[PDB]
Amino acid sequence: RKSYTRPQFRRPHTYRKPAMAKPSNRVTVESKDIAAFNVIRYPLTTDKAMKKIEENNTLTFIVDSRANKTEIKKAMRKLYQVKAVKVNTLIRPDGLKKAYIRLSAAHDALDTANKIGL
Amino acid sequence: VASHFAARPKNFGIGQDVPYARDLSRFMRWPTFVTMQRKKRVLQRRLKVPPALNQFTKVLDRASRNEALKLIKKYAPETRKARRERLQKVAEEKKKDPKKTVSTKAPLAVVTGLQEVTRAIEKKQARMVVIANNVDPVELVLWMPNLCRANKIPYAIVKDMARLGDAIGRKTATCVALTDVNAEDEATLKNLIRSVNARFLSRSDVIRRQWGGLQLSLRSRAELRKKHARNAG
Amino acid sequence: GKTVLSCRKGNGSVYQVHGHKRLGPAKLRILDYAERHGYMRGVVKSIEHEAGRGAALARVEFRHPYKFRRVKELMVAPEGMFTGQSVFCGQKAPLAIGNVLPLGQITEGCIVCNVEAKPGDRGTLARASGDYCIIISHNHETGRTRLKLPSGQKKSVPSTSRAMIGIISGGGRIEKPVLKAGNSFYRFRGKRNCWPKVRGVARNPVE
RNA sequence: UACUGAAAAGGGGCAACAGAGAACCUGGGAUUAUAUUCCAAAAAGAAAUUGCAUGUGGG
RNA sequence: GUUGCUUCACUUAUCGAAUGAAGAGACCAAUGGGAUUAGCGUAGUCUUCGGGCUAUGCACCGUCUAGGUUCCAACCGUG
RNA sequence: UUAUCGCGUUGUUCGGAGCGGGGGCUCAAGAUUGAAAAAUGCAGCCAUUGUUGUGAGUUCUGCGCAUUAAAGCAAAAACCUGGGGU
Ligand SMILES: [Mg+2]
Ligand SMILES: [Mg+2]
Ligand SMILES: [Mg+2]
Ligand SMILES: [Mg+2]
Ligand SMILES: [Mg+2]
Ligand SMILES: [Mg+2]
Ligand SMILES: [Mg+2]
Ligand SMILES: [Mg+2]
Ligand SMILES: [Mg+2]
Repeated sequence: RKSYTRPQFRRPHTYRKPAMAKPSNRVTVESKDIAAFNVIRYPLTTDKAMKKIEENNTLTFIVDSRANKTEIKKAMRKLYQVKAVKVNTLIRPDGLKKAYIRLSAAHDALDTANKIGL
Repeated sequence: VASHFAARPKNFGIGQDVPYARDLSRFMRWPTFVTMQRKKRVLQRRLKVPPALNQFTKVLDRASRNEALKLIKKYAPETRKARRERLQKVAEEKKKDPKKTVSTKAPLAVVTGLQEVTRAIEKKQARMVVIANNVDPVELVLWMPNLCRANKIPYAIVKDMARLGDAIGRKTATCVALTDVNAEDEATLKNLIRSVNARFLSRSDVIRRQWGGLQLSLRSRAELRKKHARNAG
Repeated sequence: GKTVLSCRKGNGSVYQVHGHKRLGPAKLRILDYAERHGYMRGVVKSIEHEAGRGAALARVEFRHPYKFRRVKELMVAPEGMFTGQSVFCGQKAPLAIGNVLPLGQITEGCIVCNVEAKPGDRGTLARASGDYCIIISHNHETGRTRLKLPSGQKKSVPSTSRAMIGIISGGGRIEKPVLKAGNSFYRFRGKRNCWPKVRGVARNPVE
């Protein structure tokens, strides 16, 4: 405000007060213990799926089509006490998302399938 | 054994060392409102100004200005708290005495506000009137010296509506009128009236005819002087 | 009727300049304090050709007057300019081919190019290849210089206008016959959509 | 410890599945139909590359 | 005393150009300003008696310089 | 230390502004060792086999950046090195 050393005037720097966090506008009760049930829908029992259970230690599921691989892994850990080493996904021509899930060979996919009921 | 401290000056001539950062204020691009508020003053200086508007650039001196502002300050109007306290005391007096007058006149003070000051001038109650010289729009007070001259009321034009507002306790005042003072300030008011009359009322013939403006810039004046000197002979 | 072709060309449309391969506009440097009071020294860095233009262009490097950096200028080169040459621009500059001087310092009878009609417009007259202006006379009472233009007209300009000494390079370009329609095709490919030309009597009354 | 406040002229964005850019290769007895995408600890195997943390040497 | 036409010298409306609005003009002084930078004389003239207006002087705003010459100083010169 | 003279291409050229010879320094493209890798693949049938040379054609690449030309052959992100001071 005394001696300017540029050929054009630019806006001076003033004090800015940060905004406040308002009370939330969404007050619907959402349980945090049921999301895995939305993520993992049900298994598949086709011939290819059956062939993968025994020889590749792999299970096949229909999942929510907006889910990603990391959350599918976490949902597997929550719903069944198993550890997935690999998740592969595809979106079918009828619109549903399918997941091929390989277990860590310290668990038996056949025994997990028996417990699931398929 | 030998200090290695030395002078290592720089050359700032054309085509030499990179210069220090100079001050560019007089040659920079400013904001539009800055540029316009300077050019407005220049244009008001260069044009021919009629007397009715020119009279507002001829103000009262410094000493009389300060004295008059001091008098107005000592006769300033009462504030919100003071009015409330006085009215509450009047109310308790009336409560204890359902009879008897109450005398709710308020202490003597100056008259403030354009409507009330105009009324005091027109009814010839004002002993002296003070007018600010920078009211915008100027038509609000442009006629007041003529009214005061017509009614033979002493008046002055002073430098700031902000200073008048400070004297009376507000942000701004366009004009102020003194109608009466205490017995101790009579001499002050009389001397102030004499000086004010000397400057304004007693020079009405000049004030009504004198024009203003027509002021060249310094660069134009210097050019004219140098040309006159050059063409001598 | 229907719109005539000469009027249609004013809409812009498919008749604008083919500019994608061009370098920038060619100008002298800005008339600043150093040029008004002293002089500046630059170095010629390269000589190049641009599509659509017969004359050669020169990239010239100067030092920035206020900051620590280098400034590159692009000018229309006079005949004889070479890479590595030193160029002087300003009030006190010697009479040599390629230097830039105020018109009031150039002796009568001298040949100039890149002349600005008004001071500080950075060069507008005598720019096409092989062209130049001649300085006729000065007038100190009114500070004005008289020039003979390439067209043969005379013009008076303020004596504070600048000009480069010499002649635009690339002269003699129009003296070689073209001989082929394809050569004209390649010549106008770098300029704009104006060739071939159909005679008006070969058209129909509607247009 | 967030906060706070010196420098840096020329607001924000879109437009190329043939331009620029781009860290992975072969073998398979591995399908009815997909694969440089699948194969399980002898990963049939051999690599390259990004982020963040351990420790070993040096600053 | 007004009005029209018209010459010339000006600059603040307006118009053209340049630039990242990047160094304008003075200080070298008036046919210049001032009571908040009009302070003081001289003559006439006016006054609401407090002081004005006109004319002409004196103050003040008033200042620094590379170089070229002849320790200072001065004359040139003009950033 | 060369000179009318020497060096070189199929080809339109190079040299006291440093030719040629003797010794070196670098860059590009190949080659040759190994590791990977026989544990693989192929073909006859718990065993056998297991390939090395010459022509021709192919645009990667190199011939570094002289095709007509009044035609002279995009840009930026991202990245690399230096000059300065830290
Ligand atoms: Mg996929
Ligand atoms: Mg265009
Ligand atoms: Mg016809
Ligand atoms: Mg017709
Ligand atoms: Mg895009
Ligand atoms: Mg591409
Ligand atoms: Mg990719
Ligand atoms: Mg197929
Ligand atoms: Mg080729």
